Amino acid sequence: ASPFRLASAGEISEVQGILRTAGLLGPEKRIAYLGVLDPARGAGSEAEDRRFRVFIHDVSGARPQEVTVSVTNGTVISAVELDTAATGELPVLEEEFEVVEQLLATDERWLKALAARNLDVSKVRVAPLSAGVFEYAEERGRRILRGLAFVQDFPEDSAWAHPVDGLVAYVDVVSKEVTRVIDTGVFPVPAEHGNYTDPELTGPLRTTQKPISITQPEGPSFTVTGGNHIEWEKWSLDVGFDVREGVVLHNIAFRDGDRLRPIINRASIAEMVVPYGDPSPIRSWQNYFDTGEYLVGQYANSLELGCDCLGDITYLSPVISDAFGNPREIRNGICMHEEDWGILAKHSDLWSGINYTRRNRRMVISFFTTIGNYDYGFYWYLYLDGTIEFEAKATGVVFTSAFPEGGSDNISQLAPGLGAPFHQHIFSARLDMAIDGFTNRVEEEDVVRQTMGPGNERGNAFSRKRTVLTRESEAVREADARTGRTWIISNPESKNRLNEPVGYKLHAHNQPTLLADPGSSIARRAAFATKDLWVTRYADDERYPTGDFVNQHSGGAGLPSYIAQDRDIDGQDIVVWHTFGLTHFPRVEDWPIMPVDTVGFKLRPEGFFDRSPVLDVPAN
Amino acid sequence: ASPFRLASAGEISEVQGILRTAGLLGPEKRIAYLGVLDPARGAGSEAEDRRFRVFIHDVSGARPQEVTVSVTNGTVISAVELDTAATGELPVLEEEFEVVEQLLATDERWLKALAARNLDVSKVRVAPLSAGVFEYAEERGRRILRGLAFVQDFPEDSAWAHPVDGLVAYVDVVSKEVTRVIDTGVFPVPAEHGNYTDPELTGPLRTTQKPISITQPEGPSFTVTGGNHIEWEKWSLDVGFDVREGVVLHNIAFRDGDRLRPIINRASIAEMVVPYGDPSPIRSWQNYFDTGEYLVGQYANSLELGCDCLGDITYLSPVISDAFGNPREIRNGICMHEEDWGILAKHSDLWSGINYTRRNRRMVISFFTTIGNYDYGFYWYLYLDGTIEFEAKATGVVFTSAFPEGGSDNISQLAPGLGAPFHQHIFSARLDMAIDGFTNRVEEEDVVRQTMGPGNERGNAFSRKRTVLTRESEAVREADARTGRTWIISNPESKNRLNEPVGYKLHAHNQPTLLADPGSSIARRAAFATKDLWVTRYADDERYPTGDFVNQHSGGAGLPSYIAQDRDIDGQDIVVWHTFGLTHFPRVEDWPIMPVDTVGFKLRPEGFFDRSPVLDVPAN
Ligand SMILES: [Cu+2]
Ligand SMILES: [Cu+2]
Repeated sequence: ASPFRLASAGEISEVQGILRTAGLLGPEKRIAYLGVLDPARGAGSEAEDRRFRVFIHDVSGARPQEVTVSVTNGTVISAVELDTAATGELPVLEEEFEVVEQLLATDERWLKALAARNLDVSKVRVAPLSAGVFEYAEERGRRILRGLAFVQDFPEDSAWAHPVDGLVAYVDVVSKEVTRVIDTGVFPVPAEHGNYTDPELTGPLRTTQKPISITQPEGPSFTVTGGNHIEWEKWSLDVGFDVREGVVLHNIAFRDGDRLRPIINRASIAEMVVPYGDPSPIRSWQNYFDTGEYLVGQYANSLELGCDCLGDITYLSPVISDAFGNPREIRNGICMHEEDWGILAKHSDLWSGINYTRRNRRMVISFFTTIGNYDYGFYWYLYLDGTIEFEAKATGVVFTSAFPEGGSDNISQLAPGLGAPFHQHIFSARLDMAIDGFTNRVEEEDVVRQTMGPGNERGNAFSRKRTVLTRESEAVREADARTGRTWIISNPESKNRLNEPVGYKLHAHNQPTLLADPGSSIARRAAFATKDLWVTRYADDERYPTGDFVNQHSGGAGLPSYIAQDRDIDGQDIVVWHTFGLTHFPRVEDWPIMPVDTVGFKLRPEGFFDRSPVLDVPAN
Repeated sequence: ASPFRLASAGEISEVQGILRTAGLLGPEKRIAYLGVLDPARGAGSEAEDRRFRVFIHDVSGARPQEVTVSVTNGTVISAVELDTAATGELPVLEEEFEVVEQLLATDERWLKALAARNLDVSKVRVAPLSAGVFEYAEERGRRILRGLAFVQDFPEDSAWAHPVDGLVAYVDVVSKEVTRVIDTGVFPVPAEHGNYTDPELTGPLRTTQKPISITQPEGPSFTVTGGNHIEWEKWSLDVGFDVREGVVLHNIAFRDGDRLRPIINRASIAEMVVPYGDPSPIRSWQNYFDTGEYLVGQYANSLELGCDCLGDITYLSPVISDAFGNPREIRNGICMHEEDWGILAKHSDLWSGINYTRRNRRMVISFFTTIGNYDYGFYWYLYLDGTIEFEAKATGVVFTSAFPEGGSDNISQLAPGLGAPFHQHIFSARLDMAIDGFTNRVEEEDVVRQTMGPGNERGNAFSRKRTVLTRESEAVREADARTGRTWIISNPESKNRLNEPVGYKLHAHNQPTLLADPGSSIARRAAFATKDLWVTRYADDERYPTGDFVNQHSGGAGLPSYIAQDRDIDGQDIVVWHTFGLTHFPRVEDWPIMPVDTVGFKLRPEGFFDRSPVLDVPAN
């Protein structure tokens, strides 16, 4: 019954039928993106209109289309031809991954480059990398991927240990032509393998690790009804899944006594950018938007019990569409479990003689995705005390290059002759706020140091100041760790028993934002990543900080375009976009496969409750 | 056999015998501090000299003494009379806690102040607060505590809910005189109780939490030999305990193949300061050094299985001396266990077809201490991948005041009429570094942004720079979160297989440091807390960032005194002191007992290993 249920196999089939019947899905067509649309503001219209948005690629070269279907009434609502030279190409198709390698295996420039290196073309793998927008005027309106090559000594060899430097090719995947091959020169191919399952590398495995058994003999404290509605320790929410964004949290709310109080209307990681800081022309174009360009949801892993998720695990298996409109199930694609989280509260009082201790717990919702050499885990946590936290776990295999003779300022050496360019992984959290409802405002809170003098005779005083962000034109904010800067999202029309607005505080990690020059191409296309915090007025079509079609878009779409409307945000339906990420200078310990590193953010209540919300937690 | 074993009951008894026999411990004497001394640099002298340092208070008013004993040869090594007016008073004695309240219960100014408020003196509790050094010239050389009063309606009432504002008294605890009583005016006493076990406040307890069972059916993967020597997953260390510092880690080292490689010689939280930012003369003097002034080790909790520590717990029960030299055991004062820590490393490769997943684990060493209204957990974690992390968990009951009518800039309101002054909790980690041995150096590493131009034509390049700290006079460093500033501790004479110095990277949280005016008294006494990172040359007597006698010392001792020697630190036996802490603007949710908040730091290897050190972790 819930308009927020996961798409089913049946719904995607019905979308396939509707598109076919309408003549929109013939044999030369491909679904580049399919996803359910959220209900509009005001679901008072009884019975839901389950609508779906679709991007349809045309392999014969005709113009792509954006189509919206209503599977409830079984009709096409709208269909728009897209001009990709203006508004960006469609997301990369999975079936275009291999096209880059097979085209190059019969191009004479590529074979010439490999012959110069004594490389067997049947051992050379080519990574299908997104192209971006640079100084190649001929790439306008064309669907282009770029190729970087890695040698694979045998079918189970880790190709990342053998980068083929000085060589890159550009490929038109629709007309199937190799547009350019660039050969800046010969670099030795690093010969050491990086096979982390080879006993020569690993040595004998440890026998010292004894098991840890985490069980819940009575089962878990949460309940799933309606496929994806979660109730856990006063928390209530719906777990969605989008092939582009991955796991989406809807209707996050908290049962405060008898009233169900909204906190967040919709939470997602709406974009991901990985810019590389190597100035070598072989890689200076290299940036990936894994979310916008590749869609991280469609690369979700199946997570195995006792390996990926440990404990009493409840699984969800989301359904997505393949390139032809057939439903594809991602088995065990989402993990949900609760886990112990140490001491929640503790005091032993000298005067009353009472000793008090309570344990904390958190609810975990996670999925893991793989894009080429990179693996990323997305973790949402809910805590007993009302804290909401997001954590990204970055692992996998670092992207490699040759290590130049005589060193580099932008590459680190992991192995003889083997380099790993410097880069960042930068995320955009989109938080459609609904703190006790939709009348919200954002305040910037700074620590205030005070001077020794009258009224502060001992020089011990300090304070704070809050600055209300009133219009979008003033709501592009920078971190300031030195003054403890945080941001408070409050509802000015909902007060707690002390007559103050209820609120939640956003705690950032204050990592560096985008390091690229502000005149570069990537600063233009990843403009959200240049600032820590943006606030916009809610609007149905403003969904991604980079716009709808990120692939090969020239820049400026998304957030800097939304912000320019200078709308009123002081007590309105607002959206918070938080940029955060990792700056990765690769270390020897990241090789041949890298241990997890993390980054994220959290929100804690700030006078949302009338007292501590965990006074009713038992002792156990 | 280990010189690093915990002091036993027998050793403390023998110290009591030695002091008595030497005439140093008659009936008017009190042990204010007793602790084992670490071995000197160069333990090549066979058979250890177990030595103990003692501070002896004299209740009759004679000068205190610092005494060092050798329990191996059963002799006093040295005994120094202390001039406390010059070098600071001894740590607060536990038996002086109640003296402040009992003296005031018969002083006529105090009874007059209570009668004006209609308060029954038998219901008024008085907190024994350290005095600091301010503008009261008569306090020089005297042992003084300050008193703030809280009303307790019944023996099990939480007194913190009823602060008696506008009233403070100073008390000479040796001569047992009340030196001053100050009454700035009458504030209503907040009447709402804060009894978090009263069913009226809590409501009915939740019944929705089902159990989580964490067991190790084969027992734990670590082993304890010799009382306190830990071996776990290639880590090796000794767990010490000092009545002042609490848990101390010694000889942290890592088994890299067949060689045991040192990382840290000694790790401790060497000081703790809690400054208050309320300018009201009733509290503008209020700062506590819980470590230096009260000794947090002697207030360690006994931790209960399944409440404080959950899982297969191994306990240590350290032994300390009471005020008369009798051994006192802190039963279950230290918890040690391993716990699951999610994914360690993960990759699914498209080209080789290999899917790889490994779990992370961490070793936990923790104790919990209670000082008055505050409770703090100290957690040391060791990870499979060589990461070392420290985490402080702050909880307990906030320190309260009246909330003035018409508001405050330095106090937040938690309940009608109930205020909680702004304050910080600031820690000093002392890390006696030994990265592959004792020849170490510290580099400051900043991100370097690069300008669009020749050699960087696309404006994507970025880099880093490392600045070697060579003399102590240049080794007082500030955080800079904006440029990703970190610090690397390396051994310039120990290289990895890539011929680079082996190293460890210190990752700070970049929270604000001390906010008080730089001319204030607390900026003088807590000078370490004004900067993020200090590096000194090792010396046996430079142990605390505040000096040996913090109680009522006028300032400047410790780190600014050590730094002035301007010693050479480029490739030497060095010590790293990291300041970090929380700035606490209390929230309604912190009342009536506050959920844990955390802060800390971590160190990760930086080219210490020749590749990932967890290639040999099995699948399980
Ligand atoms: Cu990376
Ligand atoms: Cu606090």
